[PDB]
Amino acid sequence: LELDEQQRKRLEAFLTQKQKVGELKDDDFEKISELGAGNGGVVFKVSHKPSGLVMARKLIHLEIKPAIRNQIIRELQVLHECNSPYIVGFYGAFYSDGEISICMEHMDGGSLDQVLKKAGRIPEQILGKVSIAVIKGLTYLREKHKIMHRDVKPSNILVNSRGEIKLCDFGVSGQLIDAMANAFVGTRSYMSPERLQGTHYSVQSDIWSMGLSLVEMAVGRYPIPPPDAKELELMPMAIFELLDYIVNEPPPKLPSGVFSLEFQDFVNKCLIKNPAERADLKQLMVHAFIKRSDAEEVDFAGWLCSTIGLNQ
Amino acid sequence: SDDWEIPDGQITVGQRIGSGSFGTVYKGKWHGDVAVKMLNVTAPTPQQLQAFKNEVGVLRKTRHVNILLFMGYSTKPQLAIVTQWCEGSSLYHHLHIIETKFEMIKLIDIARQTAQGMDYLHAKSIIHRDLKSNNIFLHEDLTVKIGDFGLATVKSRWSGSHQFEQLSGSILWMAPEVIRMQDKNPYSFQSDVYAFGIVLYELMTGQLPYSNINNRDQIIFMVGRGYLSPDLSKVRSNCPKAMKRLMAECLKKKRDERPLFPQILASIELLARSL
Ligand SMILES: Nc1ncnc2c1ncn2[C@@H]1O[C@H](COP(=O)(O)OP(=O)(O)NP(=O)(O)O)[C@@H](O)[C@H]1O
Ligand SMILES: Nc1ncnc2c1ncn2[C@@H]1O[C@H](COP(=O)(O)OP(=O)(O)NP(=O)(O)O)[C@@H](O)[C@H]1O
Ligand SMILES: [Mg+2]
Ligand SMILES: [Mg+2]
Repeated sequence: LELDEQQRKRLEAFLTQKQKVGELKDDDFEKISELGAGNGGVVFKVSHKPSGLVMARKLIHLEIKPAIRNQIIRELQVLHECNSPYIVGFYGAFYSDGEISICMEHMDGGSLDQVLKKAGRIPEQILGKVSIAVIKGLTYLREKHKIMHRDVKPSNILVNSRGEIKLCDFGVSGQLIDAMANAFVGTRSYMSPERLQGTHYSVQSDIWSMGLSLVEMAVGRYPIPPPDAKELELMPMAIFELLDYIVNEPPPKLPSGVFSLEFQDFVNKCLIKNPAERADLKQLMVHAFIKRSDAEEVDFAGWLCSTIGLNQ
Repeated sequence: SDDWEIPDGQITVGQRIGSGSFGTVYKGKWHGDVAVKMLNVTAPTPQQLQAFKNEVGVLRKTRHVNILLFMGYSTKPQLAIVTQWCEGSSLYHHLHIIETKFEMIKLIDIARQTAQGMDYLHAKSIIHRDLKSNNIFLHEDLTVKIGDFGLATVKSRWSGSHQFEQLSGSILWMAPEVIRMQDKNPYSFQSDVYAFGIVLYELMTGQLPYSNINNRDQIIFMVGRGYLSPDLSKVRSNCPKAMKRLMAECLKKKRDERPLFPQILASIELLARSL
């Protein structure tokens, strides 16, 4: 892999703690605190008593037939092969008490969804660092494993105090994606316009979701529909009409006065409605905004702890 | 009648069962086993609260063999709903999890009793707003019991004196006009009749609709647009032609074409005889 030395240290160190973990059992965990919830599960910070390790544990209660469920658990075991500094560390997945447990590493920063609340808006200097991570994260999944995320959104981008940014809960289990398809309506959607009318069109459709997420985190507001005229100098739609807005209305954009042109351009290429015209990972990697935000030396770790309330 | 309110210390809340579109169910004791659904609107407004007490007045005046009994509510620890406790599994568990195998004689009978109870609700002018196999239980593997009906005012949390239904529930049973949430009151008898037709697709195919669409929002958009429809080719070979045609009438995209339950129930009993 194309990584440095502070990453090859952290990567190999994880594989060590991962070995001190054998069979994962529901009784081997003591509940500490909850970390977050979503329509279709809840996550807890837990401690693995057979090795003191502290982990996050996503519990997915699915009313699914056992033949399908055993396929899901079988398909989730691919997560042992994903070992990148932009993919959340993974410890194991098992089934007990009618619930699927996905045991992953703990990220004390949380999701960029919660970080956006404590911050209000996120500086473009920081979103540049985030964009680099998501672009490399989707790349690692597309190249080393030919699997695509299908759920890039602020709640699936995780951060921590060591200044890391990692993707999670990508579509490794196709059966899990289809079981979740019988969920209740949400309130918002990061689905690209082609996925609403048809199916995934390679890694381009994940890029739209990253673009729409950048716009929300840049302006502190879900951008469908775009902000009002004087709501914007201050610097509820039905779920169906949001989807209808995505499919038939011009894509959202950033305001012209507050963000750099490279950034406004970077999210504009990310939000082109035609998935073929839309930018791909090869282009976004060498975009002006990424070229610049890769060169800058922003203190992301210090910015995060300040934004939450953690010590230096 | 009036005060249908159960006090505190009367309901032995037991095990957590599960959560749904607007509550979380626990198996409680209350002169026998009951089902206590803790509503998601734990902090209600006295304008919402009085509409709830008004709708409980109608639900409490319902008595049908195919309807789950509504035993009132509570406002002690938090707003909750007390209903009959059901043994056995729901229809969703039988059809899609346990994969229980019925004959067509039994499948039509389940569909007959469901129209039986639904016709009672529309006879008393009650919109279910949530008809689905998850809200249909098989009592001792015999009688059909419809639950989670009505209760419009505890779905879509209020602002102060408004109940715009921020659409909720499961999308697979929602009529297209319900999906769009566009004109005044999308929930109607025909919105229920469509949801009923989806339950027929379940019984007659063993599958949920749109088995090849694994995208939640893609279904919401395409259905509300009139692009996506339940693929009726998936119906079992031994399904009566009269049944597959009744099924197709309830799934009409424009709601005014769907039949009403007096006509539906008549068609089902007719094809039950000519079987
Ligand atoms: N490894 C982790 N470390 C810390 N927090 C986590 C971790 N994984 C998940 N979370 C938190 O758990 C919350 C809920 O998880 P999740 O199941 O992904 O719901 P969601 O992604 O927010 N929405 P949805 O996926 O549509 O149900 C997230 O918003 C995160 O803040
Ligand atoms: N009266 C009941 N008796 C026993 N179990 C019940 C009863 N009502 C619901 N349940 C179960 O409780 C769990 C949650 O039910 P519920 O909150 O009603 O969600 P849902 O039925 O799946 N969708 P919805 O009814 O529209 O909210 C499920 O496992 C149901 O089978
Ligand atoms: Mg997630
Ligand atoms: Mg129910």
